[PDB]
Amino acid sequence: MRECISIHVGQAGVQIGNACWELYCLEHGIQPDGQMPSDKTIGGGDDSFNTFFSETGAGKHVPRAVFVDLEPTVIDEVRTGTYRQLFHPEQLITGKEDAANNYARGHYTIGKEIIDLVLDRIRKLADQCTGLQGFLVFHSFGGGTGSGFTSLLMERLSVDYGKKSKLEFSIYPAPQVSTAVVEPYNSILTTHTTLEHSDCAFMVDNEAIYDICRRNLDIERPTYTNLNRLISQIVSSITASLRFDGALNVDLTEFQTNLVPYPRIHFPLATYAPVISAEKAYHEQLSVAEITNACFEPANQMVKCDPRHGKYMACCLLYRGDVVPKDVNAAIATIKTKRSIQFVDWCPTGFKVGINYQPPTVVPGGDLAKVQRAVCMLSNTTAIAEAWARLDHKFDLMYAKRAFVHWYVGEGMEEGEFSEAREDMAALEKDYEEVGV
Amino acid sequence: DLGKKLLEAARAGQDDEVRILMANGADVNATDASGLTPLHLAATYGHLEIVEVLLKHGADVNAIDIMGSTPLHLAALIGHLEIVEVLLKHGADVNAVDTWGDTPLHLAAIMGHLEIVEVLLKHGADVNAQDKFGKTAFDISIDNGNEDLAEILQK
Amino acid sequence: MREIVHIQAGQCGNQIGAKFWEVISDEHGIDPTGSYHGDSDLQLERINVYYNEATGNKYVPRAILVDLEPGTMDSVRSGPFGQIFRPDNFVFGQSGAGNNWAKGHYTEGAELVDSVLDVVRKESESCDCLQGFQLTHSLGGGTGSGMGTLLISKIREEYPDRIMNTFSVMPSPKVSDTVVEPYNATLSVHQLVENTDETYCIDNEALYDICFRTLKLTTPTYGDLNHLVSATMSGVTTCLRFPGQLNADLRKLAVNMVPFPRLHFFMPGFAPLTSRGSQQYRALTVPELTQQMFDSKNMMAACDPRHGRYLTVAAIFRGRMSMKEVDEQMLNVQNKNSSYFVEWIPNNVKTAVCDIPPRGLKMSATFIGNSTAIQELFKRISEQFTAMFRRKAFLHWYTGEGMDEMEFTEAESNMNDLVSEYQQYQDATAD
Ligand SMILES: Nc1nc2c(ncn2[C@@H]2O[C@H](COP(=O)(O)OP(=O)(O)OP(=O)(O)O)[C@@H](O)[C@H]2O)c(=O)[nH]1
Ligand SMILES: Nc1nc2c(ncn2[C@@H]2O[C@H](COP(=O)(O)OP(=O)(O)O)[C@@H](O)[C@H]2O)c(=O)[nH]1
Ligand SMILES: COc1cc(CCc2nc3ccc(C)cc3s2)cc(OC)c1OC
Ligand SMILES: [Mg+2]
Ligand SMILES: [Mg+2]
Repeated sequence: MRECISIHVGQAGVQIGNACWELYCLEHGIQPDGQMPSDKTIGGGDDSFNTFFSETGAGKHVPRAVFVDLEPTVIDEVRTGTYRQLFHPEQLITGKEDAANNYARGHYTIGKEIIDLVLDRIRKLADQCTGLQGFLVFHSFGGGTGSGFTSLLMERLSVDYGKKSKLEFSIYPAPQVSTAVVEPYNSILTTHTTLEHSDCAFMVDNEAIYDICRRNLDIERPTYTNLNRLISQIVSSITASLRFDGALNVDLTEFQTNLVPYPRIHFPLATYAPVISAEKAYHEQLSVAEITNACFEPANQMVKCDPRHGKYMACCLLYRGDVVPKDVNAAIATIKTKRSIQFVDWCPTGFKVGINYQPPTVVPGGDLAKVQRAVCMLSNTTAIAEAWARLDHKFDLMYAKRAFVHWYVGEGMEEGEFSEAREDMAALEKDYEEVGV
Repeated sequence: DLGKKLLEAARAGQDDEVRILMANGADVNATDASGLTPLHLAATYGHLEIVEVLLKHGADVNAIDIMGSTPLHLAALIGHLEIVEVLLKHGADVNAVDTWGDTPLHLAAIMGHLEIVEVLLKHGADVNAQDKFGKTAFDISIDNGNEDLAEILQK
Repeated sequence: MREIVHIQAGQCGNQIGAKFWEVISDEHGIDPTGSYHGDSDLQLERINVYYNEATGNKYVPRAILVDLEPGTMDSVRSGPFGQIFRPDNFVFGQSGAGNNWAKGHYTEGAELVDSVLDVVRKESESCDCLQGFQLTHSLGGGTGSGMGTLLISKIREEYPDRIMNTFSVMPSPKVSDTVVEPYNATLSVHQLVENTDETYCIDNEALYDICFRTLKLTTPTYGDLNHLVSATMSGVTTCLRFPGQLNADLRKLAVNMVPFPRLHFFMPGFAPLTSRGSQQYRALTVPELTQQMFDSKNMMAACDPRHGRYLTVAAIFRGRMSMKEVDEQMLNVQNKNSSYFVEWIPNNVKTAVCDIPPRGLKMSATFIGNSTAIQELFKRISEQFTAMFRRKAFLHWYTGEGMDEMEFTEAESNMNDLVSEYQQYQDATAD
């Protein structure tokens, strides 16, 4: 099989991870203890979902997942929650002392004390694979562990597994739901040191997921759970092609081929539709054309930016549900015409289309209403450079006065790495500038 | 030499030594390196008895050390209320200025000796007197935000 | 980051520290014998932070009581919870410091300091993951000022990878016994700027003005002052002692509150302000709590926030209330006072909420501010230090104990520099 190993780093990664794996089990008919009745396989097999789930001799399906955190408070709830006996116990690694929202602690002082244990555990999962193809890393930009340790992990993984691919699911920080003033620092610091080692990174803007919950789901003050369940819906759409027999994005290397023209600008923009509140169970069922057009309304994006102010470089449409291809081609031709969405003059001006005829699954307990057809548009557009512009502005107001820098220098880090990371980020903004016009 | 014995006796409070050292003709107006007389030292260590004795035996109530400090400056600074009145009863210069431009009102204000501020005020303490920085006693009560002191300084 | 080791030095350190234990014990359900007689369960989820679980349900404060004057021994034990402290954690000398910082930092205090480190070690070796220390002391004395800073510096050498906290009480002529308190304070501030990560400035001039003017107490006693201190020390330690979503620790606070190493003197504030007895302050709305928190009348440091700029802020709401009505009112104050928050530290105001209200009240809000206006407290201490030092008054007490006159001037210049840095970032702009 072509296995994938999901890694979750920090509080955010872990909690988003637990929601994605909750959803996966339901999409595949796996009980919280791993036992699946409708699978003749009892030792492994070669189904489409074996890429994400191992299989013991007793018929238990164990995720190919590792959870890491420098504190235990979060991973301790995984060890006692509904999915106690789902994950590999040895694949739930924790420390005693966290990185205190500090990139240098998660990457240097504190991260060094646990890095070798996480690699050996990953190596354990890797050695149980017959054709590992890469990793799916889940982490936040803001935390000390999500930024520091994750960066440290992506460096070591490039040295050990050099041929394998690496995909990120990054949580772009938002002030409505934040936890530290130094998150701009940690964001710029990890992006610079990770941009070299990642093949494709899907940023999730907590402010965008926050807005969607308040207007499309009618939730006054959303919680991390509302966000995560909604995030897990988008992630599942991206990883579905890897878990079900499909024609579009069948393996990790194809994500790069279809979405990442140039290595450095590997940040595609995700858009998902429809998002309807569960309190509206008898809503009119939207058609392919209505949800295909919804993928271009900026109010449905996972990162806040204006794609109308940027050229497209790639665009993949991932439909899920009762979707007839003839209606998809028609809806694409409607978009290619009435819409003034400009593609770069050097890439194909077409849309790739995958269709998964399974109806979208909603977690029993969430706020999302069951729909019969939904779509997730992955698109690499230069308009996402605005997200780098907002972060770069914060990492500038503070660094101009060298605010909070002493906390990083005192944790085994050179002051020069701030100017390095920022110059590298500046270099990234020009890459998007030259690709556009 | 009895000059030193009277200076060190006044500082310590050795009342009996004062009555004796003076008996042998000790210079009541002796001075140390900095220019402090026995009355300066007595006024700085709350030795009221020695203050009154020295004043009834020729002490210069307005004597000044190298820094221009009169006995009242030190009494106002350290905050010995009784001595501030005795000194004033014997003609202490209530508006004496030292090398830093400070007056006894300035130092009593900075240290928060509100009782001595009221006493100095009723004895003619200049409220427009400025230090080398131009600050009056009232300026100090406003800069430091001493609501109690600012009220007393405007009566 | 779990356990914290508490230390208290001198009459003031043991008095406010003893009150701190009477307060959090009442909130966590502990009795003066150790038995947990509480009803809820959130009182134990983070009890390891300050208490040690021995015997059965017998909890014991992870506290260390130090004082050069033995008269403080029987005093603390005579108090309500005086029997809960570990009796071996009492490290008291025979001769007091007599308000002589030098005695506490160089002579008598140095004889006793190593006896205290041995107690600290035993307490620290019994920790799963120690996160730091916290001290309670006064800056105007000899024991808490001199032996405190000496003990702080000695602990920095031995536990350099840990957070150092202090609840430093500032002297004031309004609540004062000697004019040498600026000497002792200035010499102590010189040590606190180099050897502590966070300091809660509890100014006695502010505590007096609140009692004398706001609470209208004709003659405030220490008990009236300490009622404000314990209330402030209970709010600032809320998130350390109850999980919430933030799971805060001393290090997360320092990283986010202290932009620059030397500027780590926080200006705490409380609301509602009540004396020991009043029951009319049991209906304060959320908008009143919010406004009343940034109000200069509610600061525990005699300083006007409007005369400076906030570097960082950390509001803590307590009680059953609307986490939304808070989030909207906190965003309001950040606009009407928009010019009082530095524009070069984005999103420098964090709001937390804990449902457990303090004893006596149903809703409360605690303020922790890193305001550049705190220079006012230091210029006041400095102006008094200068006035005495320019007359070289009472220097022989200190020099006689070995100290050098060059050491006073070094402490003076350091505070003048500390006021300069505050003025820099108070006038700095983003441009
Ligand atoms: N969407 C989403 N974001 C989260 C979640 N939990 C934390 N975050 C975000 O993560 C950022 C802070 O990083 P964390 O992951 O919480 O911290 P950490 O990775 O554990 O690293 P440490 O600070 O050392 O503990 C903040 O901007 C939060 O908004 C979550 O459950 N869902
Ligand atoms: N709030 C408060 N302040 C105190 C208390 N005791 C002393 N102080 C202050 O602390 C300073 C004297 O320090 P002190 O603790 O007595 O010296 P030490 O005991 O020798 O370390 C003075 O400015 C007092 O106002 C107290 O119980 N409460
Ligand atoms: C020890 O007491 C506390 C510690 C924290 C630590 C966590 C922090 N996170 C941020 C993020 C941004 C900013 C500007 C400041 C901070 S302080 C928070 C508290 O109340 C909210 C506390 O009060 C009880
Ligand atoms: Mg965390
Ligand atoms: Mg964490």
